[PDB]
Amino acid sequence: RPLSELVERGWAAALEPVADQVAHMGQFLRAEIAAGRRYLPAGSNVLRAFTFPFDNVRVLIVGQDPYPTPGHAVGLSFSVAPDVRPWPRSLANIFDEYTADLGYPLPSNGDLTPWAQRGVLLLNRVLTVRPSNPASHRGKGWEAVTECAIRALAARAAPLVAILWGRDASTLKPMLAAGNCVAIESPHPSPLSASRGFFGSRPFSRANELLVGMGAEPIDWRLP
Ligand SMILES: O=c1cc[nH]c(=O)[nH]1
Ligand SMILES: [Cl-]
Repeated sequence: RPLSELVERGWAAALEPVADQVAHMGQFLRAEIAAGRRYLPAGSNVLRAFTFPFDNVRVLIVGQDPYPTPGHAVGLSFSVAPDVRPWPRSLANIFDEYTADLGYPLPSNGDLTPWAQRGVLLLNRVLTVRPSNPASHRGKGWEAVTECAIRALAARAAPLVAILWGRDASTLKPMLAAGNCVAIESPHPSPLSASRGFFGSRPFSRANELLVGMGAEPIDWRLP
């Protein structure tokens, strides 16, 4: 099916170069299901980050791959449905850095939709995973799709801050080598990496300063 039926029109146009590759991922996922290998998030959420406008992205957050526990991943990186408790460990760590950085109260729930509505792209390098099996779809073809997405954002030459969480930061910095783009990296907020440099990294305020430096508006990070 055309990308216009799956994602927002700006993103469908941006992802043109990889439309074949998306179709290929569709076929891969169907074959996974036929083989009894379920994946997460749900099909209809795989491309959810791309359903918010391409032209409005001011901050890109890039994680690794989706939550591996059924019931967590929703297609916006790090987000969960509002009724999910406990929060997954990465999100609880995100939220503690949020309060330390911004001084806002702990959020009421784990739903990051407000960020997505305000120009934050909640991306993962790999857009699917098998239950209970982190990184199990690494190297299966998403990387070309997400590379196109990152490079197409950069190519707009609009103010853009990328927050790179975890191992793929190095790989990714060159994709953001363009005017009006800044990439900032840290270790990932996951259980055993967060205390190796995610905590104390102050990404929210930093992104805002960098945006304002460039003449852009800051993100209102405040969650209900
Ligand atoms: O979306 C998610 C969830 C956990 N870890 C990630 O890297 N991204
Ligand atoms: Cl986690």
